[PDB]
Amino acid sequence: ATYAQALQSVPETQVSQLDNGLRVASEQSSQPTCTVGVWIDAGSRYETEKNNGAGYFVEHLAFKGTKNRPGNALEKEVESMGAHLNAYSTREHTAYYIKALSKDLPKAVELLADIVQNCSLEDSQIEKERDVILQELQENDTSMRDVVFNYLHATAFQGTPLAQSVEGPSENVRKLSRADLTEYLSRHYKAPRMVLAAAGGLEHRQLLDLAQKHFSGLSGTYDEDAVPTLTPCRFTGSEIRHREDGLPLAHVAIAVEGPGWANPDNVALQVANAIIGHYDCTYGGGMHLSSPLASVAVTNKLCQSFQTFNICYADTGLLGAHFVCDHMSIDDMMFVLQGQWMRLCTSATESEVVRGKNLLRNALVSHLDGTTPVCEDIGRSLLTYGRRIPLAEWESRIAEVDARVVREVCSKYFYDQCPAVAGFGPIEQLPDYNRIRSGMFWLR
Amino acid sequence: HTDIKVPDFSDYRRPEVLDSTKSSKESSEARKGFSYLITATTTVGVAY
Amino acid sequence: SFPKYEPSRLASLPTTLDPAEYDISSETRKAQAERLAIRSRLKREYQLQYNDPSRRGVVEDPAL
Amino acid sequence: KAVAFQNPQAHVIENLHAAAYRNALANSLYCPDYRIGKVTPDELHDYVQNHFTSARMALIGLGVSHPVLKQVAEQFLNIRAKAKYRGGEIREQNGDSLVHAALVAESAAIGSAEANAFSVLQHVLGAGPHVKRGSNATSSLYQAVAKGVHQPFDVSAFNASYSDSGLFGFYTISQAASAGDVIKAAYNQVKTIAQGNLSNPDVQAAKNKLKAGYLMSVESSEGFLDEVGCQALAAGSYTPPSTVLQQIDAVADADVINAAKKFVSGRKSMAASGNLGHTPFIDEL
Amino acid sequence: INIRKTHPLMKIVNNAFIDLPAPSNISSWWNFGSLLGICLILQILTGLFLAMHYTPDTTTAFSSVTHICRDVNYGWIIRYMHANGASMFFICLFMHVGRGLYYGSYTFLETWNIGVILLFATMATAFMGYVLPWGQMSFWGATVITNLLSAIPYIGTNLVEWIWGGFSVDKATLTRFFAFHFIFPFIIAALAMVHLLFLHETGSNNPTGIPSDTDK
Amino acid sequence: PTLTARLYSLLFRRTSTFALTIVVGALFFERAFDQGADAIYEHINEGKLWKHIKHKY
Ligand code: HEM
Ligand code: HEM
Repeated sequence: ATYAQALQSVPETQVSQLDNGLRVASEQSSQPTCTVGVWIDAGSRYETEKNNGAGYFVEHLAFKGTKNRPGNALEKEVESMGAHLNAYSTREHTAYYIKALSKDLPKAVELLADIVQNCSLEDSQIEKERDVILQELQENDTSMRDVVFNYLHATAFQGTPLAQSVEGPSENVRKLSRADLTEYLSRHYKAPRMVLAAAGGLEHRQLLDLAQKHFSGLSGTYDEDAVPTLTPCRFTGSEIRHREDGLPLAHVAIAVEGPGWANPDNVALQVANAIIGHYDCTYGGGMHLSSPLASVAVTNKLCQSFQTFNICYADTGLLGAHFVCDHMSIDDMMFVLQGQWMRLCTSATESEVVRGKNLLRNALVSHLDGTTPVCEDIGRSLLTYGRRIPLAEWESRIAEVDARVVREVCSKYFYDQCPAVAGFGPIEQLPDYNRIRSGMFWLR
Repeated sequence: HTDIKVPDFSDYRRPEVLDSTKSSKESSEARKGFSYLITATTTVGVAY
Repeated sequence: SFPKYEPSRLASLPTTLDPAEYDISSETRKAQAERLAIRSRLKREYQLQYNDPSRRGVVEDPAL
Repeated sequence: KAVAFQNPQAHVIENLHAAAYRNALANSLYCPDYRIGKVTPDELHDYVQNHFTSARMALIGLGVSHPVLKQVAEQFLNIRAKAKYRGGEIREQNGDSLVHAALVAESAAIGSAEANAFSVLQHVLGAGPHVKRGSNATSSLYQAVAKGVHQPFDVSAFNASYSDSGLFGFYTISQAASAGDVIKAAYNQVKTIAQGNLSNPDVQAAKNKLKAGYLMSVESSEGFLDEVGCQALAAGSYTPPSTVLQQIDAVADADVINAAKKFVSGRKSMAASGNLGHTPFIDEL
Repeated sequence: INIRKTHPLMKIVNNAFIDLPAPSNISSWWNFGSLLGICLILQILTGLFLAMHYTPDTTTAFSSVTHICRDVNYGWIIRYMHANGASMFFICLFMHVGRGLYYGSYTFLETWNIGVILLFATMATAFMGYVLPWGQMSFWGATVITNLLSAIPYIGTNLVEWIWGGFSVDKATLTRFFAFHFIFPFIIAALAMVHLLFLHETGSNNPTGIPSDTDK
Repeated sequence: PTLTARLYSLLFRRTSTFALTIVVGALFFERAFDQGADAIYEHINEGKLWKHIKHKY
């Protein structure tokens, strides 16, 4: 019992500041399994046109040999102690992390330091990995949901560098030199911006001392003060439609403005997307789901799937919906989705907000379990928010939100906004832009 | 497929939205109000 | 706190709030280095043909 | 059924299980192709009244207290074979430019040090790539075929443990007209491993691999739930994971080479699928 | 889902006037169908108020039209609007005919036949309404055109005696023409719906004549 | 331009508020515009109508 009192039984993340400027943070939790990770603010947003896709290429060549343990000895030690190496990169973040055991922590931090600060590139490496990325683009031209997200960011952040792709275009990939790689490595693998964070059964002193013995000596000064700095860009609102009829299903992504990070409208719109949420076509209780979009869509056989969702970047983002449906069903699914949005805008009752609170709490707690997602929580917390936000804070911000504030926020950020439609597939029936906009503001 | 870039609409954009670096939140109400005010004056004339 | 200083054909945009001066890429460092080099060489040619004690006439700028 | 089986590996594993045993373990999880729209609820009633008895059930609680659980169990829940090996193969000519070949003998049931020997053996042989975009410096099968064939391929070992029987083997994805080389190279590697050419630090490395995998299946409460429940039904007695690892690394390569010697000694079964123009049958091996 | 595709009136209207897939490059000349429709319903309205203020007899006709143009207020603009609305009707009508001849839209066969039936109907309506004011030009145009109908031998003479209602242009001819100038535009409106029916079935026409079913 | 933005925030956000806005606007401009139109029509003659010489008799 006493769910709030049980939420006070959650440990706190120690935050400390290595003398290079490096943010280190640890959550000593109650398990023999540890996750140690590095989160780096070097996405794709910090790039030129000619450095497009350099970061993806770096992440490929992050694990392929260094000046210290050349060639494959990195991987050999990983498979020696049975380490579990993993990495990902987004448009705004880039992370390398390691799932391992409570006792190999000095050797794992040695591995991670040799990944980051001593990455070295070679000619056989650059040629072979250029061939590898040509294989990966040519075999992920057909990853359809990825193509839809590419189109959505490209059409909603036109002109600004946020519309660049994570891999870069092909004609910036097949001609990169090592010099531009070294420039990117030099200009974005810097000490103060990045976070070393561990989550598991280990004390903060051990982590601080190992970071002192290895991360003393990466960086701290730029190449003649060529400081990368954010620009709060502009959300255009448009549609790009890729008519390609030889495909079985059609994908639609509809999106509007992102609220940002530090505003609490972040949390309230996450409550609205808890109400709307996601349906996939493989459920039980299909005729009786509480989510009204999925209830109408199942009973009238509209869509294969939807996820109705949030994405935030620095002072911006895409608040939106994705749905996949058959080429003779797009219009009515579209109509019911705008109907759900406007019903939340003007006629938000109380019980549906209570259901949103239940869904958001359960999704938040279920997302924050397992050592590695909690370490990713801490990494994105100390990057964006600049602190590990506690979950009693999330309890406070949930309890400080009722039906009135929800319909206020959705009247602000949805009602008669200029959307962005990225449609891919057989979408000749997908309605024209003016009737989407006329479906936004509704007279009735 | 990643080489899908938009051709730039700098010939067509409004003077508030020619800046591809300033945010378009505080530029929204005036632009939408001006379009809707032209629709309103049209509706006034038709109703007369 | 401020409507961010719309420019004109008369009101110059001052040195401070560009805001292009804070996105220093390596290309701007390269351009500022070469621009200083051009100004260096032109002041060198000018100063040597400016301080000649035998030089009676004017220095005869090709720019003008 | 269509949504689940759109991954090829579900069809491959199911055709291997339909090739595995001669009996009820060859039945799918999924409904078969023709029964969709033919079965009645009376089998469902009878199936619940003869298999969902109180004598067959494990109730696990996390986040609860003990006596609440015990009382609601005592108020509501007081309401009341021997599969044989088969031998053979199943070929699934389908044509996706991806030869999927799983090659499996019969190994051991759950809960034996023999089964632990098979597990440390398959981590010696090959498993999931521990490095993202990796090159598998330790998976010796991948070593032998990367020595052999310079193509897109992927080789991984395979354990299907059961309460009574078990399956050991491996699983290979390759191109169409290059699969015979891959299967022969990997099988000659398994031969020269089962000869006895397997060393002690490799044994310790695989011990640490299996210890890592077993501690990392039970990180969250879900895998913890999975382990505890499958134990408490499979055995009726909880065991801490630390002493499980102690019982694991108590073994040596004695049982490992004995069990790999059983596998090369074992009468093979297999399942292949895809464009199979150059596929070894059994006899080419 | 949506009342706009469940309610059966709105099924026909939503597949006629809302979600109608016209091609994308319509020029100025395809407005004239809607203009003919609007001219027609304005004709019907102005004629209705005219029919409320009019006494049709050869003794009384010009007296009554004068009475409308003086005493019943705004009836002067009702009269003038009916006359010049017939004028703008025929200007828009020859533009619509000329468009259909010009851009090769005359391939749509039974639409085009329905068109020619509509053209004769408008000509008959305009003729009879122009008889109606019962003035000098009215009278002699009437006598000329009726004996032009009598030019056909052996039945057409008796046919003209029949459509007279008399042996000359009499009061009976005046009320026959009043009744038909009333009742024909309703037939024109219904056949306009038939014209639009066949057009929605067969498909519209772009300016370039290209089969334009890719850019609706 | 914010005067048009605050006009959007006051009178163009809601539907029935927009309708009542154009009601009040059409009525007041109807009154004042008919006054101005009759003023222009008398200004363009100033000596020809019946009203001024009917009251100066
Ligand atoms: C069914 C609806 C209509 C009614 C009830 C109607 C009624 C009348 C009446 C009472 C008149 C005599 C008024 C006058 O001539 O000063 C008239 C005149 C006339 N009508 Fe119609 N009319 C109708 C539709 C049309 C249509 C569709 C046309 C063709 C566009 C048309 C063409 C004329 C013409 C040309 C005149 C003679 C105008 C004149 O000489 O002043 N009418 N109509
Ligand atoms: C009673 C008068 C008539 C009316 C009210 C009328 C009305 C219309 C309307 C509303 C359209 C559709 C316009 C569009 O889609 O842009 C149309 C189309 C058409 N009409 Fe008529 N019509 C009339 C007489 C005629 C006549 C006499 C002809 C010639 C025989 C004709 C031939 C056509 C053709 C060919 C089209 C197709 C336009 C295209 O897609 O190019 N109509 N009409």
